[PDB]
Amino acid sequence: MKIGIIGAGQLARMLSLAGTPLGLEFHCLGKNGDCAEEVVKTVTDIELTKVNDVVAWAKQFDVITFENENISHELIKAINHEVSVYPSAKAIAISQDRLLEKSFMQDHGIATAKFVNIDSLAKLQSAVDDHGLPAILKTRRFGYDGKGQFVIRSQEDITKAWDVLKDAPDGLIYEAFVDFDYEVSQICTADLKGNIAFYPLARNTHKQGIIVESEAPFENVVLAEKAQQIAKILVKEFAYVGTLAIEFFVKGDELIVNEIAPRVHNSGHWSIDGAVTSQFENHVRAIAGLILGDTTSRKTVMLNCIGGMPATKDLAALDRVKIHSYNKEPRKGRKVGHLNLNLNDETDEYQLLQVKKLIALSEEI
Amino acid sequence: MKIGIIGAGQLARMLSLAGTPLGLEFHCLGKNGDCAEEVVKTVTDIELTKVNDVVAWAKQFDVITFENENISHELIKAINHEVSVYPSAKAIAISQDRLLEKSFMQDHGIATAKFVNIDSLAKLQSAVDDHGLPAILKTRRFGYDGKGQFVIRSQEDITKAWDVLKDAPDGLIYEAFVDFDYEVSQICTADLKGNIAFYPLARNTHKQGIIVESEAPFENVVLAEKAQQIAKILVKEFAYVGTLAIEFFVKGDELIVNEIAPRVHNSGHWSIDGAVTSQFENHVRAIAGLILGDTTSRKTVMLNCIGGMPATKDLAALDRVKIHSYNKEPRKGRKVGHLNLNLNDETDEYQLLQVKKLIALSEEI
Ligand SMILES: Nc1ncnc2c1ncn2[C@@H]1O[C@H](COP(=O)(O)OP(=O)(O)O)[C@@H](O)[C@H]1O
Ligand SMILES: Nc1ncnc2c1ncn2[C@@H]1O[C@H](COP(=O)(O)OP(=O)(O)O)[C@@H](O)[C@H]1O
Repeated sequence: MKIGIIGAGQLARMLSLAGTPLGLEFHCLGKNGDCAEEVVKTVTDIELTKVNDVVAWAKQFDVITFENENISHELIKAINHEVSVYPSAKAIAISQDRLLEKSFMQDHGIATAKFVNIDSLAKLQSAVDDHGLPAILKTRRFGYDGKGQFVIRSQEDITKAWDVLKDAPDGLIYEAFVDFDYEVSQICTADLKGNIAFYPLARNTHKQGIIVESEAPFENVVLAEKAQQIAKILVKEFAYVGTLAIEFFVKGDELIVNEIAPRVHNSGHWSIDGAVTSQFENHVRAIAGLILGDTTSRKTVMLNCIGGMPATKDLAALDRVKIHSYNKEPRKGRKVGHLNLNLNDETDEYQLLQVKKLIALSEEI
Repeated sequence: MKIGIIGAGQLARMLSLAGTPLGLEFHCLGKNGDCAEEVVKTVTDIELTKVNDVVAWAKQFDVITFENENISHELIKAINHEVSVYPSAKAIAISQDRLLEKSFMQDHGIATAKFVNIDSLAKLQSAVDDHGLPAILKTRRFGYDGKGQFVIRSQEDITKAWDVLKDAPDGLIYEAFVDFDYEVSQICTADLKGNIAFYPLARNTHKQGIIVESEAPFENVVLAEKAQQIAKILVKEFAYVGTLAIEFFVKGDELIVNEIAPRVHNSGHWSIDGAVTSQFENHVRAIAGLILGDTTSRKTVMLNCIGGMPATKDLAALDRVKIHSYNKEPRKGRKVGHLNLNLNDETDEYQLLQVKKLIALSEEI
């Protein structure tokens, strides 16, 4: 069976690394030199605006998936008409737009931050009057790792935020600042029949809008049950197939949905070395019509390499650390790799302190 | 760093799968369509007899290794003159010839089967007179999985074995039949400085000359210490760098060396899902000048897929089995994949019985 992936980034790279031992053949749509090229059969550079050429490319394979949900859902709708695409176009359209995303949660009694669609300066002032400060003005589409946003701390920032983002295509959205204690994420995989394989919750640490550390399992039976019930709602309403990610705010014993990602997620990279079946192999198993793998997990921490990465010779000296270099070009703010480590004894805690000092010397956010 | 591998088979395929997350770039010498092609950067088809063209190919990369020890050690000697090759040419020359292999063991007080070089029919009769029957006449070079041999059960088989193999290039060798209870293998990795990372012993099961099942760890402190001391001798005498494999016969509490393989070995495929660092990643770490990874292991069984492989849909139903299809063309006697499974509880034993019944329906030896 041949699997086509829209995008040739690190997520497609690790999808192929996990799925290739299953006997599957992988092909990517992307530019030559992208980090997935050396682990996939072919890479084809086609502008996504040429819908007919993308469909003709997709029809060479048995199933299509994607690594970036910001692509046109009409393109996915056109591809899915002739070759199956997972997950669905409905999951893309709702996930790629913050307004539609939070409107969906509200329509299903799922708690999120207070949000208002922003289409004028007066609409922004009314949202600040109703739901207070601090707050954040975000673009509805595109923008990642905090880019394309303006935090409103005072009344003077209202007109400044509007001036920057007023002409952003596809609109803006107001978000009230959430009083939360910490952040967790729920990652799961749904097969063709709707069966869901759940991973334990992962507590995630952000640094300037980017995720830098993820630790699993996060033990909380109350929060885990509510997160799974939220995931079951999304899987059913989306007719979802593949790996799904939901990021939460935690305030007390109550969960607040931040955003969802209809794909394998950064907060699940721990599962490569922490679970019997990683989020990547199970996403591959899901879209290929296979039964999902067992997801029994052990305590492990993931550390992101942003901007730069410690020397492989320095990382290899900590012989328990599992190295996952993406072979990407180093650039400030860019995710170039991550590091996993099972935490069992004090030797694990010792190597964990040394690898964090290495990251601090190479990290550029 | 760029790593060149002579050969593009399943061993090179899994070397690249294990080393690519380390940030390393892999290139193979082999035919297009070999199963390592889709996971390596490039594959180049060069006849190994064209020594100058192979050296020019190898000089594009930072270090060279190989997956088949039956290649010319003079070729490796020529390549190593201009770009480092691991393991050494001395390890190749001794391992690739059964006579030189057993003569080496005898020169270091290492027990093997009784062996005599065979260069005439009278020499074979004298070996049978001295060391009895049953016995096996083998080619010194080439021939694998039992091919190119003739078992001598009676006096009538002496002239029959000689007639078949007399004109075999590079000679023949007599071997006395070993009275052994079972078979184990010792796999280890030596870095550039001579440090050895040891894996636990693996008990291996053969079926008609081919290995079909490997289980680790095999608990025997007495046999394990002797196997490690034998490995240390080979690593030092060979100036060895990389993963090394030694297969033993076991009769009581004493080890009898069967053969050695200067490479990653079939009896170590369990380490992909059983060890913190598999034999493949550690072979890559060794030749790349990196510090080896921790080799803490858990109980796991490997089952070989020979001739055919069970349907991926059938294998995926046993969600704890780790699937390793080589994406090779099915043919009687050919290794097309293997399956690993951690053994912890009775659910593991249950899925183990079901996967063995699947293999019996697809296996063709
Ligand atoms: N409404 C909010 N209230 C408080 N913090 C927020 C809010 N929205 C985002 N954040 C912060 O930003 C991080 C996530 O950024 P996000 O909005 O997901 O960026 P993007 O969606 O562009 O990837 C979170 O870890 C959180 O700390
Ligand atoms: N001298 C011997 N005595 C008993 N059994 C042997 C002997 N040599 C090989 N065998 C059998 O053959 C198997 C290994 O085959 P081998 O000789 O290694 O083939 P090749 O070297 O061509 O791969 C072993 O599992 C063992 O059962």
